[PDB]
Amino acid sequence: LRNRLTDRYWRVQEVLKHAQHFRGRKNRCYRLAVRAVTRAFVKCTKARRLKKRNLRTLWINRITAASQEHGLKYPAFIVNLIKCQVELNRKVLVDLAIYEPKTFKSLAALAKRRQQEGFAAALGDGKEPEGIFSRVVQYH
Amino acid sequence: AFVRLTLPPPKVVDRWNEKRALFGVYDNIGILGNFEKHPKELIKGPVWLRGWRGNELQRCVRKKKFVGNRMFIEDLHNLNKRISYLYKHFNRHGKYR
Amino acid sequence: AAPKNRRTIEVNRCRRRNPQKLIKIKNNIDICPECGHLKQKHVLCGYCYEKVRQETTKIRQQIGAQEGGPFRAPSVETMVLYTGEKPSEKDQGKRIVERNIKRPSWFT
Amino acid sequence: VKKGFRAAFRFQKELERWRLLRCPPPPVRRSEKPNWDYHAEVQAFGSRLQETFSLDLLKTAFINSCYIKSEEAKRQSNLKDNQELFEQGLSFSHRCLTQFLEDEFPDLPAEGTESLVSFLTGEAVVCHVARNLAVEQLTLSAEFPVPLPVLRQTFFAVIGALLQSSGPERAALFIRDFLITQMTGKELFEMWTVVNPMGLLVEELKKRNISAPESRLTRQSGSTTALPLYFVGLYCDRKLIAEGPGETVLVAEEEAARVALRKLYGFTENRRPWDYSKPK
Amino acid sequence: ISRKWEKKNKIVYPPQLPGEPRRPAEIYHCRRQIKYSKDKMWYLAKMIRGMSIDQALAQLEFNDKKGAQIIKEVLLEAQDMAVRDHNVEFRSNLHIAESTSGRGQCLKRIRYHGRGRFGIMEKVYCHYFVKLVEGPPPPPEVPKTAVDHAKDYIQQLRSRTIIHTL
RNA sequence: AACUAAUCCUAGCCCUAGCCCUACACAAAUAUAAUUAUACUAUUAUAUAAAUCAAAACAUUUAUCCUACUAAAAGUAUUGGAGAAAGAAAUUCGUACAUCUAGGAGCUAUAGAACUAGUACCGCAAGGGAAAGAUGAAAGACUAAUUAAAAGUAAGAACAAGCAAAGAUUAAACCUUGUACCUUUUGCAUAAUGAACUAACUAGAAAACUUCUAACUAAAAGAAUUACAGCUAGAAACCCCGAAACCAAACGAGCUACCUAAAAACAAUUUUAUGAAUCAACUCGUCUAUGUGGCAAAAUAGUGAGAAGAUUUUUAGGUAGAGGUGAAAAGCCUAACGAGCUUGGUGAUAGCUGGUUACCCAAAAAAUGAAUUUAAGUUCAAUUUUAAACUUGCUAAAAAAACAAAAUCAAAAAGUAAGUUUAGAUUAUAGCCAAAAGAGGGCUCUUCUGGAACGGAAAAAACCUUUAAUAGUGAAUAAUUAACAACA
RNA sequence: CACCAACUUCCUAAACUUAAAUUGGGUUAAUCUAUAACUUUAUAGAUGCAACACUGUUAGUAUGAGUAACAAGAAUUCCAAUUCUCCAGGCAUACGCGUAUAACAACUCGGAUAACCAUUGUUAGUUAAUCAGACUAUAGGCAAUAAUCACACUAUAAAUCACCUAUAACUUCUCUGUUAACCCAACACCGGAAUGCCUAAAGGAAAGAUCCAAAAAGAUAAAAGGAACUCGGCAAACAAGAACC
RNA sequence: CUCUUAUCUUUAAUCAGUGAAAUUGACCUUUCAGUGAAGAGGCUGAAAUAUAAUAAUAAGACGAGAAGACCCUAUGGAGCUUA
Ligand SMILES: [Mg+2]
Ligand SMILES: [Mg+2]
Ligand SMILES: [Mg+2]
Ligand SMILES: [Mg+2]
Ligand SMILES: [Mg+2]
Ligand SMILES: [Mg+2]
Ligand SMILES: [Mg+2]
Ligand SMILES: [Mg+2]
Ligand SMILES: [Mg+2]
Ligand SMILES: [Mg+2]
Ligand SMILES: [Mg+2]
Ligand SMILES: [Mg+2]
Ligand SMILES: [Mg+2]
Ligand SMILES: [Mg+2]
Ligand SMILES: [Mg+2]
Ligand SMILES: [Mg+2]
Ligand SMILES: [Mg+2]
Ligand SMILES: [Mg+2]
Ligand SMILES: [Mg+2]
Ligand SMILES: [Mg+2]
Ligand SMILES: [Mg+2]
Ligand SMILES: [Mg+2]
Ligand SMILES: [Mg+2]
Ligand SMILES: [Mg+2]
Ligand SMILES: [Mg+2]
Ligand SMILES: [Mg+2]
Ligand SMILES: [Mg+2]
Ligand SMILES: [Mg+2]
Ligand SMILES: [Mg+2]
Ligand SMILES: [Mg+2]
Ligand SMILES: [Mg+2]
Ligand SMILES: [Mg+2]
Ligand SMILES: [Mg+2]
Ligand SMILES: [Mg+2]
Ligand SMILES: [Mg+2]
Ligand SMILES: [Mg+2]
Ligand SMILES: [Mg+2]
Ligand SMILES: [Mg+2]
Ligand SMILES: [Mg+2]
Ligand SMILES: [Mg+2]
Ligand SMILES: [Mg+2]
Ligand SMILES: [Mg+2]
Ligand SMILES: [Mg+2]
Ligand SMILES: [Mg+2]
Ligand SMILES: [Mg+2]
Ligand SMILES: [Mg+2]
Ligand SMILES: [Mg+2]
Ligand SMILES: [Mg+2]
Ligand SMILES: [Mg+2]
Ligand SMILES: [Mg+2]
Ligand SMILES: [Mg+2]
Ligand SMILES: [Mg+2]
Ligand SMILES: [Mg+2]
Ligand SMILES: [Mg+2]
Ligand SMILES: [Mg+2]
Ligand SMILES: [Mg+2]
Ligand SMILES: [Mg+2]
Ligand SMILES: [Mg+2]
Ligand SMILES: [Mg+2]
Ligand SMILES: [Mg+2]
Ligand SMILES: [Mg+2]
Ligand SMILES: [Zn+2]
Repeated sequence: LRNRLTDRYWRVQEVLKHAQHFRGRKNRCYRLAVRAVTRAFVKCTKARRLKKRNLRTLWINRITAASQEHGLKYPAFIVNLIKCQVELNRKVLVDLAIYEPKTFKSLAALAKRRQQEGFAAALGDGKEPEGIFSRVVQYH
Repeated sequence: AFVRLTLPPPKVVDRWNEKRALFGVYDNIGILGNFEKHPKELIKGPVWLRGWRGNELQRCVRKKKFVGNRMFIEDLHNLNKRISYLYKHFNRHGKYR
Repeated sequence: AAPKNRRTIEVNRCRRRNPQKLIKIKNNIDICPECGHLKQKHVLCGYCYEKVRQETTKIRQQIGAQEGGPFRAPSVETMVLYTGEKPSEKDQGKRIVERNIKRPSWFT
Repeated sequence: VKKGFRAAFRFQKELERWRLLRCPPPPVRRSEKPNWDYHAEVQAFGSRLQETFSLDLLKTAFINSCYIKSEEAKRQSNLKDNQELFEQGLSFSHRCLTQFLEDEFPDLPAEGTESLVSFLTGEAVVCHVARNLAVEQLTLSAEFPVPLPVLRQTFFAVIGALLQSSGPERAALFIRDFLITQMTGKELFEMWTVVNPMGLLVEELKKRNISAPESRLTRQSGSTTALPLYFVGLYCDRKLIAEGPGETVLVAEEEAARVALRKLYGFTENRRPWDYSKPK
Repeated sequence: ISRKWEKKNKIVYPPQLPGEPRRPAEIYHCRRQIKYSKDKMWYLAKMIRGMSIDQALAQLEFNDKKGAQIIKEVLLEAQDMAVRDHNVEFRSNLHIAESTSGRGQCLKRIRYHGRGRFGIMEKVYCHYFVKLVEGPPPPPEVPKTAVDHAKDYIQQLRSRTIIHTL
């Protein structure tokens, strides 16, 4: 036995420290703990991407609740704000509804009015003056 | 795994004992001595591998030539069996032909 | 049929620590007035019973000596007397057993 | 038995870790531990805060009376206390803090502006602030960890030393930065304790010659269940002044009183943020 | 093998100051090698947990298991040393804080079967541990009342926060 | 707050150097059934080693085994189913450490000898053959301590829901997402092998040619060798476990088969005058149930056959594996005989099964053609690949041919970065599904194209959307099982 | 008349582009040696240089599971004691075994549990001229006629040293076996084991305590019917008989 | 057998003592329809659902141990017979 590995104690502890919060023999038996830890790491990596998608669904759900209190569907509210050159994202809109109820109501009226202007422009045909809020500022 | 619960006793090495101090002296006996002696003649070891090197099969066959006739019965039986095993490995087995 | 899997320590703890398998506590333990040793209400005291049986052996040992052999059962009643006591008239013609020691206080 | 001492050396370190967790060591003051020079540490204290101090004054502040007693007892087997600086430093802070509060909240009652000053000069705030500025490390005393009354005293002595060296204007900035900051996010009544809020409200309304409020039930939900919500609004002259939520009518009504008071004294949540912009 | 239970009796605290509650006494005792299974001894050790010395000795005297007699003798020696060596005033003023069983060193033998086969037999042994603490037994458990249950439920509802938002 | 455990250093060993040996151990006993004081009754190795194995079979043949100084001549002359392989001499060279009674980039209790011991134990015998120990200067100081430390348990059973975790969260569980691991299969598994858990042990080895780094250079090398820039030195490489067999020499007939010698048993009843009859003792084992790790590695409970004979039984001796014995069942020869057992040849051989231990970066297959006692394997082409030299490649491609009435061919241009030659090297040589065109009539072949999601079609290897892979509580989009009963 | 939806693409910071035998390259865990360093490090030279997997080898500990299975006749005045209830191969010799023999003391290991020892330790034991074994004077000469109650009687398989002639010696008891609940079968195994006497005068104990479920095994009884059962009268029966191929 | 029944002994069950074996990737171990390799406790869609023991049945876990048999291959063997 000329040369023998003298570090096996610390190589074992690297795996087992990640398994202390498991239940069963998975938290103390190396041949079992090693299989469980790698499955956990794979799940951890795939859940970094899925987290971002989940939060967007939460934002859209809460926005629909806030708009419907004022009689608006989600597609109408979001689309018309864009046509008014408002570039607030969904994450910040949720903050206003929860924490700034009066400001959110003001935005609700603005989106509704722009929708009405579009309806009038559609039904009326020919050359007619454009809506007050339907004027687009230009950049160069 | 289980590890020592105490430190082993210290090892103290004298780097200036006679063997260490004079290592290498007379390695140039030939060039500085008019070539009366070759440096290989300064080597101490088994009779059959002084100033010579080879693979395991070559070492086994060389040992038999030098001291084969002065060996014990059982030692010689094992040496002969080792030769035949090495012969079949080196001449019939391996990745490369 | 053989087990298809090992049973875990968690499942095993639930089988053998169930309240059905534990030792029940006893409510019928009391103290004996005469000796002060413990007993169950529906059972005789062991310490007090032990006294009586020891005396019974002594009497029977004496009865064996008098008879001297098997098949010697008398056809008349028996009675026991202790040192300092003499048969009464009613005791006439009844087997008498003699004990060296004095009459025990509990024995009447 | 394997050859080598390196694995044995490593394991001794882990045995050290295990022993510490099971038997935590008693606390020790940093002065005892290595890498300590008193003179250098004091100078860095001033420069850290971007303030200039006189070395002789600043050192006196840290010395405490209890420390002197211990040294003499050991001596048998000069110095100079910080008592003078403590009294001066505390006095200015009380006046300076009052001046800040009155300008910000003139309407708020006098008793109120005493509770807040008492709140911001108590052991809880002062001890918490003192430790994070290293005051505890530099203190000289006979007991460690330093008791809170001792720790509090040395803190104000330092402000006193700052006052002498650099004058009032500098110290006012010092109190604003480190003491006034501690009231961020704190609701009024969390720092001032008032029982029977309605009684106080009635007196305050009388002073401005306003009629006593009329309690009414603005909104209601789930009254008969075990989780009811109530909104009670105080109406004055048929005009709404405050509205409050609660579990029960009595609790909700009391809540409306606190809402009203806060508006009167101008300590509302949406009040103008404090101003640290001034460099002067 | 480890023998730490024995040494626990030799701890010495510094004298208590006048303004302090009186510290109760503690006694540790065990019997080491016993020809009995530890699984079986567990049921006996479990029963007397929390009881006073007199109540424990009463229940043991009327149990039919072989382990009951061995536990009783260990209990009697613990009581004797408590008064004699650990400055306990009254014998009756004691209760069982801890009682448990442990595995001992065992022996391996052969068990015969019917076709020239065999099996491995174990002759099993166990330990017994106890700790005696001076004072009346601590009061028993009281189940939560209906009012206590509800108060927890409101506390849970009050703890809620708005999740994943500013 | 601790049980079971764990920590340790020296007992010895291994390979060389040196040297022949003169060790042949009170009294008594022992070759007789050894260890029994005296006569019977004589005492004595062996003709040439074989086979496995290599020749991809096998039949001549197959290094060492089966020893005669180192270095060279030389793997040369010669021998050989002239093939696997085998292999000299003439002739040159050499006094060697030389008290080195000494040494170690050898092992430290699963290592090193099997060894504390050829003991305990197993076998009739030849023969096979283990395990383990740990205080201190002093025990004439009560046997020492040290360690959250393995699996296993205890302290302390459990609480709707699910490969047991991950994103999370004020909050352990509730909500959302998610078809265990290795090997093998067609790149596919809810297929099928393997794993109760812990600790230790347990599997790639050589220098002909090539590339890299130096010395000297028409010469290099410390004698024998190579040379039209060479030559010398260094570094760089090719696994483990597992048969049924075959041969040589011992050991076995206390079981069983048959034989030799000396001995023994057989009541009662009817017949007679006996391989007769009824039926015990005794010998055998028809049929059924129980038993099946059994009381038993072939039994128990009943029920059955013979029982003065070719009967049964005891003691001692004989025949031995190319053999013996056999009222022939290819039965029996010490529980496993179509040919005993043990040791050695022996690390037998295995184109077949299983396994083959740290990280990162980069590139990459097809699984077509040809020969083969070849199709469970191998060699050559073709592919891929690393390095080097230097110059045209890929897509496209007019007319004008050759064909018959889209494959060749490749001017000039344009979009674009590969291609040829030289040197070295393996692995691989069975695919699978979808969509076209045929040919033998749902399979079976041949030919062209595409594929191997983490999104979608309900789950979903092969259909559709998709240029690599990173952090973020940003944003715009892609594919996307559904579609809106009469007259006229 | 739109929205939602893949690291596809853009944005802040970065990056510089598509399963697998095989192939080309940069690092590194551990230990030893040279020279250094001094709470465990540096440059070089080395090697028995790294295991979640071979129905791998050795040791340890779980699961199945406190489960399957194992055992001592009754009362008393007490286990070499008395009496009672029931069962029915015992005593010697040969072969083999080798202290298991007896007393005391122990209560660890052994008996598959206790009591008690068959276990551990210490001390003791089996006595022969008759029972059993071993037991050296020499050389010659010579044999027709079984046994079975041996008479009758036949038969067929044809059948257990003595006595004489000569030579030599001319009083003797040492040596060895002797115990037992015992041997061959891995075991305190429902198995195997020769001969003589005898058949209870010798030798023994089927039930640890309690309860009276299912299923399973063994025994006995059964109305009316009597092979209708089943591959088959297998098994059982108040039957145990007859005939034919 | 129609057509089964009753009793006793052994087993069984409860208490006391001693105490094995094959087996075992991990398990927090449900039903129905669909998908699929005649195949799902674990996948898709629905539904059901406080926690643990003791005694029973044998549908499933392609249930466990099978030295259990049929088909094919190898320039693997052995016994027997010959022309
Ligand atoms: Mg998205
Ligand atoms: Mg459960
Ligand atoms: Mg076991
Ligand atoms: Mg061959
Ligand atoms: Mg020559
Ligand atoms: Mg060894
Ligand atoms: Mg060994
Ligand atoms: Mg542990
Ligand atoms: Mg869940
Ligand atoms: Mg198979
Ligand atoms: Mg398996
Ligand atoms: Mg390991
Ligand atoms: Mg014989
Ligand atoms: Mg015989
Ligand atoms: Mg007769
Ligand atoms: Mg026979
Ligand atoms: Mg007959
Ligand atoms: Mg007959
Ligand atoms: Mg006859
Ligand atoms: Mg025949
Ligand atoms: Mg035949
Ligand atoms: Mg045999
Ligand atoms: Mg091999
Ligand atoms: Mg092809
Ligand atoms: Mg051919
Ligand atoms: Mg092949
Ligand atoms: Mg061109
Ligand atoms: Mg991309
Ligand atoms: Mg790959
Ligand atoms: Mg290794
Ligand atoms: Mg293994
Ligand atoms: Mg167990
Ligand atoms: Mg069970
Ligand atoms: Mg049962
Ligand atoms: Mg049972
Ligand atoms: Mg009995
Ligand atoms: Mg005896
Ligand atoms: Mg005795
Ligand atoms: Mg004895
Ligand atoms: Mg005689
Ligand atoms: Mg004789
Ligand atoms: Mg005798
Ligand atoms: Mg047997
Ligand atoms: Mg048995
Ligand atoms: Mg008798
Ligand atoms: Mg019974
Ligand atoms: Mg009957
Ligand atoms: Mg009838
Ligand atoms: Mg019929
Ligand atoms: Mg029928
Ligand atoms: Mg019959
Ligand atoms: Mg029991
Ligand atoms: Mg469940
Ligand atoms: Mg189904
Ligand atoms: Mg499902
Ligand atoms: Mg079933
Ligand atoms: Mg069953
Ligand atoms: Mg199966
Ligand atoms: Mg072939
Ligand atoms: Mg062949
Ligand atoms: Mg052959
Ligand atoms: Zn009494």
